[PDB]
Amino acid sequence: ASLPHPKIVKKHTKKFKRHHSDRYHRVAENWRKQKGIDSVVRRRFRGNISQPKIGYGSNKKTKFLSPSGHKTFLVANVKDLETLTMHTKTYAAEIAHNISAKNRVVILARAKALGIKVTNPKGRLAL
Amino acid sequence: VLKKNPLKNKQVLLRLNPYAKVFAAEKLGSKKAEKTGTKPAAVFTETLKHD
Amino acid sequence: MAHFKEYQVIGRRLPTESVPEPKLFRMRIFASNEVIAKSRYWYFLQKLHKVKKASGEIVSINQINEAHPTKVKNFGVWVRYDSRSGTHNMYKEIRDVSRVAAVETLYQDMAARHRARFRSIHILKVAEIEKTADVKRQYVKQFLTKDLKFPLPHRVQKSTKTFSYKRPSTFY
Amino acid sequence: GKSHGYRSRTRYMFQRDFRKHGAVHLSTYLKVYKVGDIVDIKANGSIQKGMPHKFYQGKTGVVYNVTKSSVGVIINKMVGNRYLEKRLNLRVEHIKHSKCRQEFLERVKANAAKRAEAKAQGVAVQLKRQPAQPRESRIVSTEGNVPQTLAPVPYETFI
Amino acid sequence: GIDHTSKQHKRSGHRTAPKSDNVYLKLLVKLYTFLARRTDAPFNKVVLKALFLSKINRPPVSVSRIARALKQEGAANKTVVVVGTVTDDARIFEFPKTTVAALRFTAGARAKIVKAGGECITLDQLAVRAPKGQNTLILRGPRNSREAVRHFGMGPHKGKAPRILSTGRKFERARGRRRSKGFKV
Amino acid sequence: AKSKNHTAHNQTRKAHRNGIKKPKTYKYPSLKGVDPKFRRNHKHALHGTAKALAAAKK
Amino acid sequence: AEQVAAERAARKAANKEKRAIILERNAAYQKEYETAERNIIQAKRDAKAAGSYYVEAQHKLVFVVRIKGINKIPPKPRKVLQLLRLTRINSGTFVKVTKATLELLKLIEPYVAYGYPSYSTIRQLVYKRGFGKINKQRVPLSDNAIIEANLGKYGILSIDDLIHEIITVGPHFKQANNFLWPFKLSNPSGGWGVPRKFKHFIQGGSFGNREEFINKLVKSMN
RNA sequence: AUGCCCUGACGAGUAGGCAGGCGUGGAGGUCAGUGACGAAGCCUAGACCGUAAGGUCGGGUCGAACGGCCUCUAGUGCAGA
RNA sequence: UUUUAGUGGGCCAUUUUUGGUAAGCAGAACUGGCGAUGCGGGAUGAACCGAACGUAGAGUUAAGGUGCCGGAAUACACGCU
Ligand SMILES: [Mg+2]
Ligand SMILES: [Mg+2]
Ligand SMILES: [Mg+2]
Ligand SMILES: [Mg+2]
Ligand SMILES: [Mg+2]
Ligand SMILES: [Mg+2]
Ligand SMILES: [Mg+2]
Ligand SMILES: [Mg+2]
Ligand SMILES: [Mg+2]
Ligand SMILES: [Mg+2]
Ligand SMILES: [Mg+2]
Ligand SMILES: [Mg+2]
Ligand SMILES: [Mg+2]
Ligand SMILES: [Mg+2]
Ligand SMILES: [Mg+2]
Ligand SMILES: [Mg+2]
Ligand SMILES: [Mg+2]
Ligand SMILES: [Mg+2]
Ligand SMILES: [Mg+2]
Ligand SMILES: [Mg+2]
Ligand SMILES: [Mg+2]
Ligand SMILES: [Mg+2]
Ligand SMILES: [Mg+2]
Ligand SMILES: [Mg+2]
Ligand SMILES: [Mg+2]
Ligand SMILES: [Mg+2]
Ligand SMILES: [Mg+2]
Ligand SMILES: [Mg+2]
Ligand SMILES: [Mg+2]
Ligand SMILES: [Mg+2]
Ligand SMILES: [Mg+2]
Ligand SMILES: [Mg+2]
Ligand SMILES: [Mg+2]
Ligand SMILES: [Mg+2]
Ligand SMILES: [Mg+2]
Ligand SMILES: [Mg+2]
Ligand SMILES: [Mg+2]
Ligand SMILES: [Mg+2]
Ligand SMILES: [Mg+2]
Ligand SMILES: [Mg+2]
Ligand SMILES: [Mg+2]
Ligand SMILES: [Mg+2]
Ligand SMILES: [Mg+2]
Ligand SMILES: [Mg+2]
Ligand SMILES: [Mg+2]
Ligand SMILES: [Mg+2]
Ligand SMILES: [Mg+2]
Ligand SMILES: [Mg+2]
Ligand SMILES: [Mg+2]
Ligand SMILES: [Mg+2]
Ligand SMILES: [Mg+2]
Ligand SMILES: [Mg+2]
Ligand SMILES: [Mg+2]
Ligand SMILES: [Mg+2]
Ligand SMILES: [Mg+2]
Ligand SMILES: [Mg+2]
Ligand SMILES: [Mg+2]
Ligand SMILES: [Mg+2]
Ligand SMILES: [Mg+2]
Ligand SMILES: [Mg+2]
Ligand SMILES: [Mg+2]
Ligand SMILES: [Mg+2]
Ligand SMILES: [Mg+2]
Repeated sequence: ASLPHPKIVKKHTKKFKRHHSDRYHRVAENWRKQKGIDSVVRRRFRGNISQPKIGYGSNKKTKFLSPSGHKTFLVANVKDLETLTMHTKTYAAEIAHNISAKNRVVILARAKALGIKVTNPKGRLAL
Repeated sequence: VLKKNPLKNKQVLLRLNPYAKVFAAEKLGSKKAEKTGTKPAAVFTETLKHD
Repeated sequence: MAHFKEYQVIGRRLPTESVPEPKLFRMRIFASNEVIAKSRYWYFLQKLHKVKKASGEIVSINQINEAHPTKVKNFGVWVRYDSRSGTHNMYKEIRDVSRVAAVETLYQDMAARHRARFRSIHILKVAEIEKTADVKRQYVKQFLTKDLKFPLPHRVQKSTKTFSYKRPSTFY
Repeated sequence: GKSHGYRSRTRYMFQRDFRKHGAVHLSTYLKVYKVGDIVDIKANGSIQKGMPHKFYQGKTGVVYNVTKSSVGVIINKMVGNRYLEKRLNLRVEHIKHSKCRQEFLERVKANAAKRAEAKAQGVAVQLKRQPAQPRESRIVSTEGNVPQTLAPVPYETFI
Repeated sequence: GIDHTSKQHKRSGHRTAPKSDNVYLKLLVKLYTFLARRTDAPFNKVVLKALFLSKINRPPVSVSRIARALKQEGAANKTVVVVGTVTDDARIFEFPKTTVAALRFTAGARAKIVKAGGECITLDQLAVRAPKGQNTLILRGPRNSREAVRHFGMGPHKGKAPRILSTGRKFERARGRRRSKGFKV
Repeated sequence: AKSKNHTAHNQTRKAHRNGIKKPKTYKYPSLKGVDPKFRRNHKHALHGTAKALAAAKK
Repeated sequence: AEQVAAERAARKAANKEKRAIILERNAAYQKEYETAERNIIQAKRDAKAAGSYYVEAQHKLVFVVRIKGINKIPPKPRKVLQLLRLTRINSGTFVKVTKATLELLKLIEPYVAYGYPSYSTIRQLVYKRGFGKINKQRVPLSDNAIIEANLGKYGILSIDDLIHEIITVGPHFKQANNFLWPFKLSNPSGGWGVPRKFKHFIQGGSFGNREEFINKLVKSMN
């Protein structure tokens, strides 16, 4: 298990979708701020979407922590994985997406031997 | 780290004001007045009850 | 203002060098509190004398209670009021057990029958009418007849439930 | 069209103040002005030379220069969002001394005098002015002064 | 809501660090930050603030200005501290015995100071031999002697040097600059 | 087309954004417009005083 | 030889000396308050028995509360509210009564409720909402030593020394009152009374002089 | 030690300014980085991190290249014309 | 102290005003506002009342309300219609 952290409070779990991304396919869901002179979203009329602002930011004790309680670390190989040896209560190894399956077996074996929690121990496994 | 109100919290009311113990022991907040019997003048009562 | 109180207010007009010991003017004021009473005191002294609150002082304010609060009394009230088009002097009779009760009834009555506000009304005089047949108004005179008794027909009983099971009655 | 001459809107400012027309009395010409004295500006309408502009009526300034018949006056004038120093060349009939600088100088002399009698004995004499204070407790007698007043008055027209 | 009198979130308007990425100047700032916090000498605070300053806010101090400051009464044996460059001066022929602590010395300035028997010192050696700024004399070069300051506040009746590329007759000596052609200024 | 000729509206609020400045007086003002004969004699009265305080201390 | 056992004990002895002084100061202040109020009651009684009228000394302290918010204030009342440090609604400040400040209180009259505070309200205000101004930074009181560290030059040693200097307007009222941060009061817990606040109290609203009813108001807001 | 910690106050915003960041093509350096045991791309009301720009992972499809960090550079970010 | 952006069409309200029979008309003065600004109330509304806004929680309020739509007394009281 990880360190004793306080209960993680996210303040806004919901994705900040762009205005009218539901309405037009050409308007992607990626957040864009309205720069319109008569934009009800920009003028913050009641009943409209929330805008991302700094008050929603996470408490710095729990920020970047997963629900497990570990900061994630992207790992390509055994040498990258062993830079987390003394940090197994603060860090969990993410295996990179482009690692081949036979190297994933080696990384998972080393991380089980070292006690490193792995967030994705199931990619590219013949299961 | 945390402001404790005096007039609640008797411990903070004794940290401030060491006379808060003596005030309570002599009770000093419900003490009897001297019982004098001074009477107002007839000119006062006449003016008070005047039309 | 549901409980008016009556106050004697004595004010002075502050002693200068030419006049030590000035003349000590006194008023009876109906007000909710002593602040309104002193305010009304300076309001009426700036109408009678050449004085104002900056050049005068209050030397006394006392609440006058009713001498017999549980004796029924007939009062004549002389009142000056502003209408929407002028100023009128008015005499009314009010039957209560107290002067401030009579004055509260007067203010409610003046607001009801004349749409006169508190700011438009001067109480010129409240006097207990000492003898019967000095009572001028016949809405007061009907309550001074001998062995007076009346019923209250159509008694409406207050219900605390929404639904009633009985089809109620207004007997009395 | 419009009109913005030197003496525009000066119909009443440079008028000569009922039953005080004619010649200027001579103490006006025998007052002595030193550099640094604080003077008031009020233009005499009967002398047209050395005459201040209408802006400077009622303005109070400092003598910086003394000449044959005239003194120069520093006046602060609010031009936009700042103050500019203006130098004026005014004859002495448009000039009088400020009585405020009299009153403050006798207060300076009084302060020095009471500080001397505090140095003689009794230090901390408390020699600043104070604003008007709330009055203390009185006892008001009712001796030939029984409080007797009537009520508000009925309305009568008296026309 | 609040009726704010001052502007909210207002930075001080003062450098609290040098804008340069000089590692050695950061080491000097670390040392003098420590001294200015733990010593309560006003010299150390003044030197830290002067270490933050920009290039035109640290003009060079000439050795003739150093020698003139050393000709003050009681200031002959003081350590002259220049937070900035010390330049040479060929217009002075006598140079006194001195200890000068500076950031930089030019080659001529270093040669003149050590040829007069004196010593050229850095700010860390100044901090070691004078941790409280004992027996020091801070010297600053002339700020408004710069060429840019000539053109500052250009306007009528200012006498403040128009921004001009070529200078002579035919370059702004006519209408607006003499009574004969129009008006003067 | 016809428009708004003139108004002094908002001008005092703009002047109080930086809050109308007094002109920062100094000891020793300039001799601008001070009488030239007084200035000429003031030059020599200060020359002689510089020499008098030079000889007083040396 | 760090001398913890004797440094702590010498500091404790100094603490007990300071607490003895604070105890005798507060006993003296309690006797002073009691004899002042009983002498005013007996002066009223003796004047009535002599047929005179005892006129009380006019009040020297008011407590002012800003009761109107931030928007749409004319500039001269806005300046005077900043000068009395009433920069937000339900801010409170003790004010020494002079002519020079009774004409400030006439300018800000439609925006504030004021009146004459009693010892009970000054005591409860300073114990519950009392904050100092110390490099400025709004420090809660909660200790007599931090009061003494800024007001000990004026002979103000404790929180009741501060309360006494406020209520009896002493020579260092200006320093004791500017040291207190403006009181950040709540809304009144029972309400304002008065269905409409922004009339005069004489006319059935809230603003102006409500001479001794300010005690009830501020106790509801505190 | 543009680190860590303590204390206090504050937070509206068009036009506009300034800051700190996110992303794209290419360049120098590095991770002796990833990869036909599957690079890139693409799809995915599956997951994780970031206030957000975005980043990461899982599954499908695919078949040859492509990433992180430190810097450099610009033909570098689209809903409208 | 230097440097530089945008702006140089304004409009509404109280009070003082000019022209006009007048105007949601035209033109000034002082302040506050809208523009540039959401929130609670005025059913609705650029400007009115109240109050100006980081993200939350609890409490108390303003203005406005409390038959029902609608949260809150078909309250209490004196009359008038
Ligand atoms: Mg999120
Ligand atoms: Mg988002
Ligand atoms: Mg598109
Ligand atoms: Mg988008
Ligand atoms: Mg925009
Ligand atoms: Mg819109
Ligand atoms: Mg729109
Ligand atoms: Mg009144
Ligand atoms: Mg009627
Ligand atoms: Mg019946
Ligand atoms: Mg004219
Ligand atoms: Mg004329
Ligand atoms: Mg005149
Ligand atoms: Mg002539
Ligand atoms: Mg600098
Ligand atoms: Mg040059
Ligand atoms: Mg230049
Ligand atoms: Mg050339
Ligand atoms: Mg030439
Ligand atoms: Mg030419
Ligand atoms: Mg045309
Ligand atoms: Mg125009
Ligand atoms: Mg105007
Ligand atoms: Mg402005
Ligand atoms: Mg301006
Ligand atoms: Mg104050
Ligand atoms: Mg002060
Ligand atoms: Mg407050
Ligand atoms: Mg309640
Ligand atoms: Mg209300
Ligand atoms: Mg109101
Ligand atoms: Mg209101
Ligand atoms: Mg705030
Ligand atoms: Mg903001
Ligand atoms: Mg950022
Ligand atoms: Mg390219
Ligand atoms: Mg690239
Ligand atoms: Mg290359
Ligand atoms: Mg294969
Ligand atoms: Mg692939
Ligand atoms: Mg593809
Ligand atoms: Mg989809
Ligand atoms: Mg799949
Ligand atoms: Mg193929
Ligand atoms: Mg191929
Ligand atoms: Mg790859
Ligand atoms: Mg391109
Ligand atoms: Mg392009
Ligand atoms: Mg776009
Ligand atoms: Mg666009
Ligand atoms: Mg298109
Ligand atoms: Mg700019
Ligand atoms: Mg235009
Ligand atoms: Mg119009
Ligand atoms: Mg708009
Ligand atoms: Mg616009
Ligand atoms: Mg608004
Ligand atoms: Mg409302
Ligand atoms: Mg509404
Ligand atoms: Mg309506
Ligand atoms: Mg209003
Ligand atoms: Mg708000
Ligand atoms: Mg309901």
